Amino acid sequence: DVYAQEKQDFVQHFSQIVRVLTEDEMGHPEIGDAIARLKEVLEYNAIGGKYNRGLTVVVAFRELVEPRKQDADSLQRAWTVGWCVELLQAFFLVADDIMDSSLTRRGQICWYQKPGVGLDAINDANLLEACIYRLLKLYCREQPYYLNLIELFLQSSYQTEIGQTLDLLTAPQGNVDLVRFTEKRYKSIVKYKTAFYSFYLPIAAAMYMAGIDGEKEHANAKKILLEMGEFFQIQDDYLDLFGDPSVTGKIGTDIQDNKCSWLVVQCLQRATPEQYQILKENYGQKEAEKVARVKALYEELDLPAVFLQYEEDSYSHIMALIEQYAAPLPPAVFLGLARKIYK
Amino acid sequence: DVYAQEKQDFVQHFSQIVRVLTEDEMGHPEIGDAIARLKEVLEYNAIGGKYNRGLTVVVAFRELVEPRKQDADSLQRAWTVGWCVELLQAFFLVADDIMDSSLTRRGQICWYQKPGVGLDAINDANLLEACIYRLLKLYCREQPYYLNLIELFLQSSYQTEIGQTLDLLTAPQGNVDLVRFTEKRYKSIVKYKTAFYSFYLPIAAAMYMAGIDGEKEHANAKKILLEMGEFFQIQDDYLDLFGDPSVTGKIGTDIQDNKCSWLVVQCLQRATPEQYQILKENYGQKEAEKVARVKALYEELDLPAVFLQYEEDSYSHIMALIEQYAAPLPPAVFLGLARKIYK
Ligand SMILES: Cc1ccc(-c2cc3c(N[C@H](Cc4ccccc4)P(=O)(O)O)ncnc3s2)cc1Cl
Ligand SMILES: Cc1ccc(-c2cc3c(N[C@H](Cc4ccccc4)P(=O)(O)O)ncnc3s2)cc1Cl
Ligand SMILES: Cc1ccc(-c2cc3c(N[C@H](Cc4ccccc4)P(=O)(O)O)ncnc3s2)cc1Cl
Ligand SMILES: Cc1ccc(-c2cc3c(N[C@H](Cc4ccccc4)P(=O)(O)O)ncnc3s2)cc1Cl
Repeated sequence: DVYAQEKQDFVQHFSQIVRVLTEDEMGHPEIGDAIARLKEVLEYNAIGGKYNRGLTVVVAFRELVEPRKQDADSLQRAWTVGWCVELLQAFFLVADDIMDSSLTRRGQICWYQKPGVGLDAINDANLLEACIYRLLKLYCREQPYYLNLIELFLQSSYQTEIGQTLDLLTAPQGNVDLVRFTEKRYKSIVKYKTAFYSFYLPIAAAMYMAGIDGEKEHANAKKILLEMGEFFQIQDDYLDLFGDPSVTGKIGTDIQDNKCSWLVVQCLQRATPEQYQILKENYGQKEAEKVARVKALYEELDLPAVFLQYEEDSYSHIMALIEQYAAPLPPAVFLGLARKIYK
Repeated sequence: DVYAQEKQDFVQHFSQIVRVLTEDEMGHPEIGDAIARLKEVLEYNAIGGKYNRGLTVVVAFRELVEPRKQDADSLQRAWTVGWCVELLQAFFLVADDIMDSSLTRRGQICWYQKPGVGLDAINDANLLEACIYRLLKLYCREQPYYLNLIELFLQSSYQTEIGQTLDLLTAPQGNVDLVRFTEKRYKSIVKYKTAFYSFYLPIAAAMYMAGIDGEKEHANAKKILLEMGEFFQIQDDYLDLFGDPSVTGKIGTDIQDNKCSWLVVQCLQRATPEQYQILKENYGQKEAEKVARVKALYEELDLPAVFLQYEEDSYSHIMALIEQYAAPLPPAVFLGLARKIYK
């Protein structure tokens, strides 16, 4: 993996990301305590994922820029903008975990659940967002793509927040209503909440850093990447339930949490009224036998089969989209991602 | 008041602020529900203050720009950037109210306390922030000061978030510790949490909109405005306790809430160890006789007197700062504000 390789240089750079964000203690003694706190927030919430989103910025930059324009300072900025994507994701996660009342994240006590943090985690999350724009000013203010990157991050923020709204309206935890759980609505949530920031944002960042600022180029890439994003989340939802937990790295609570998961959406498109009721009974309760009872119903409606067929059709559709819309980017940009997620 | 006058045209523009932020329903049917929710958030959280911060943008614009360059579209943008300041403040308030566990804001149930909102208010607050940048793109993307305004709003956000951090570290509600309640520390909290966004931001916005982008100009104005901000909050703290409630428009809970208020800071600079204890006893409890007991101790240390002297010294200092640092802005820019707050 072009990823496996650059992962070292990416995580080492984090040390510097922090040094700089905390350098204004030398500036202003007054605010030191606050900066100490900011250090703690970064160290706890930005480390511990697989850094797929961040690395994608660096990998795409290497693939998009003639090697002659890849000097030490250019790579410094690719590293930094990748970290900016991870910090956006960290901001969303800290805040999503408060709102969902989640207990663990990346197999670790969620930040807001730590002794002496609680709802202070809201300000903490706001700082994480701020840090994106601090890094962009510190590393990219002199660059011709500076404004392009600010607009991208801000738009990405807005698209995600919109998705979060739509989700919260659709799945009030403590309110088992399946009538709002439709394909149209599932697709929209994924597009706004996950797909823009996870697939479009990091590639679009690399494109601007490479002098590829054209609206048609970005539209074309967007068409490919939002569809990759759709498949990714659908696979996320399949494997929450049917995923081997030692393989995935997690055990799925989507059923207990009354999620608008691809699985229930398909289940509802297929059920007879008898079956609608068994689900209406069991979907969104914590009881292990009322959760075995949905899994069994999913199984009896051969949804693992429905998924395998969707995974085949989806693979064909992505490859056609890459043929049509990749040019004049190296198809490798897209193919590298398509291989991480169809793995 | 140059304020009393333009207040009409400001509040009427809000209707349009909303129309535009909700116009992408025509764009995207999919996200309609979310946009409905966004409308509700704006209507509830942006309306109902005195719009001092927003109006200051409009008033300062009129005073700074030769009347020949004040066309219909220029005033549209002044209105919009004023609303952007109010939306920043609304974002901070919705989030601060969750973190403080406050029950009412502008004599109204805090948003997060409304049936069916709760911690969803966190995403709501994020949308309010987003809306700033949407409005700036929609009204100012073609203008030469566009980037200047994005950087200002983002920096203002960061300064405020830092202040919030410092405050939360200093005043853990449920932790009566008075040793961290020092003048140095009180001053820092005010500067970062209140003064930048409330005094510097709206004037600095008007300055950029007027082609006044120079670093020395902005430094000079900042020197005046951060000191106005310091006095404002000190008066806020005095009147929380000694303010006539029918005059102010609020009854003060600073004592119950273990706030780092100017009052306790002065109280601590003055108390004998006997008095340190009576306070250490009574500061931060909800009991009306352990709150009468602090008020009485403040009184016995003649703090209303200490304030009156501070208000005189502060007035002299601001007027000297305006003589020195106003040029080449119309001193009226500063004097109009100085009169709203020394009222
Ligand atoms: C843009 C992009 C986004 C995500 C990925 C991948 C993520 C991920 C993963 N992620 C874990 C979550 C997850 C588990 C199982 C299935 C999907 C996601 P985690 O790193 O702990 O969040 N676990 C196994 N494989 C993968 S591939 C790859 C790309 Cl190119
Ligand atoms: C860009 C790209 C995309 C996909 C692949 C391959 C994926 C895959 C696979 N994937 C399994 C699932 C799958 C079944 C059918 C069609 C695609 C994926 P899994 O390991 O469970 O994700 N199982 C056998 N063979 C393959 S080859 C290879 C590349 Cl170069
Ligand atoms: C930049 C700036 C910021 C604030 C003000 C003023 C605010 C305010 C007020 N505000 C109320 C709060 C407040 C009450 C008493 C004393 C200070 C503030 P509220 O509008 O409900 O937040 N109540 C009486 N007078 C005032 S003057 C003026 C400016 Cl020129
Ligand atoms: C720019 C400017 C600033 C201040 C003033 C004035 C304020 C004030 C006052 N203020 C009272 C308090 C005060 C006492 C001493 C010095 C300044 C303010 P209050 O209404 O309680 O805020 N009480 C009598 N007279 C005055 S004149 C006038 C302007 Cl043209």
